[PDB]
Amino acid sequence: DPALRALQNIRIVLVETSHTGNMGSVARAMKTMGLTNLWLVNPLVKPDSQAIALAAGASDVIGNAHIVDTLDEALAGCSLVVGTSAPWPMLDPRECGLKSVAEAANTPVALVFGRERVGLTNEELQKCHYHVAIAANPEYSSLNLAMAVQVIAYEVRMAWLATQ
Amino acid sequence: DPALRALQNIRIVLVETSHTGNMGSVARAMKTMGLTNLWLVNPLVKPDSQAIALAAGASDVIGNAHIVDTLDEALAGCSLVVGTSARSRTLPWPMLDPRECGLKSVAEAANTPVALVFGRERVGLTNEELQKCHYHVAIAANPEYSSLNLAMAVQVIAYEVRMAWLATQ
Ligand SMILES: Nc1ncnc2c1ncn2[C@@H]1O[C@H](CSCC[C@H](N)C(=O)O)[C@@H](O)[C@H]1O
Ligand SMILES: Nc1ncnc2c1ncn2[C@@H]1O[C@H](CSCC[C@H](N)C(=O)O)[C@@H](O)[C@H]1O
Repeated sequence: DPALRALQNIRIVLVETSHTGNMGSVARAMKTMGLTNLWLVNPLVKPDSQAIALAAGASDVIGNAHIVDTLDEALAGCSLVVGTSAPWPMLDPRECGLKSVAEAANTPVALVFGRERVGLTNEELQKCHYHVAIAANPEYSSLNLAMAVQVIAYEVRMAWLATQ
Repeated sequence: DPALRALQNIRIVLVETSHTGNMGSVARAMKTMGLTNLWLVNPLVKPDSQAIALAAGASDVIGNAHIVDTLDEALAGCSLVVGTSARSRTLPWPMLDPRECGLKSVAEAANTPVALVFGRERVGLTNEELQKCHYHVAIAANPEYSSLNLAMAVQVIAYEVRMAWLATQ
């Protein structure tokens, strides 16, 4: 992937993921967009055969994932932290893509995703420079965790492609 | 949803979906973006408990899905048909990216039905199926690993549809 080096500094950080299936789906979503750098903060369960199954061809993303106890560990070294949630500085996914790719050229960037039902807590959201909301149906705005990663990752790759 | 009526004309058409879980996930992806009109063309098995479970709050999109025997049935009365496929040397076809597809889809759906056609897990659409489409849409991806899960591909396409709609506001 010609995009490999441009994107490798972008950390996808999953906070306290409940289901290993979603970790797998996340690794696939990432990998399709060229993202390789997965961080799991205190997952309920560590990745297992169901995560590997759903990762399929991207099981190497799982295999290389950093698993850490605390969010601060996953954010350590990042010049840009973006949290995703359905008063703070807001980006949309397209702007998040553009900003991430530009900052990732130089330094690590963290794109932080929350728990399947709860999302990110207030204390977690206050660690981010920006928040990203994916514009959605107000009747039903909650994407599946992996689907949300796919949207963000997709806009990251579009941003990279524009630099070409 | 303020988008409801502008997006109502857009049909998501899944061809021969194998796994009921994927029908549910697609229903969820669709609903979150304001799309509600799902067509299943010869599904291997009809939506069951697993579709309903993965649909979560979107089980009404499953509930209201049109199930038909032939792709032609799902395209009948559509002025624009877009199918998901990579660029092909074998069968060259005019290509959109998801962004252009959203823009074309929303412009067209303000007036007439539009069909966004997705293929089988793993293998996609046949050439005969692909020749019923005005355009093909290719999601640009990692050359080492360029196939999205069915429901993920729907999520991206639907996302670009809603972004196109949002542009109009
Ligand atoms: N509309 C949306 N915009 C941004 N992120 C979303 C989203 N829907 C889901 N997510 C991501 O998916 C995770 C699980 S959904 C958690 C509940 C709620 N939808 C929320 O966003 O807080 C979220 O923490 C977030 O990282
Ligand atoms: N990179 C991509 N671009 C467009 N659609 C894709 C895609 N990856 C997966 N899909 C969708 O998910 C379904 C199962 S995956 C099969 C991929 C298909 N053979 C192709 O070339 O596009 C496909 O039929 C398609 O609807």
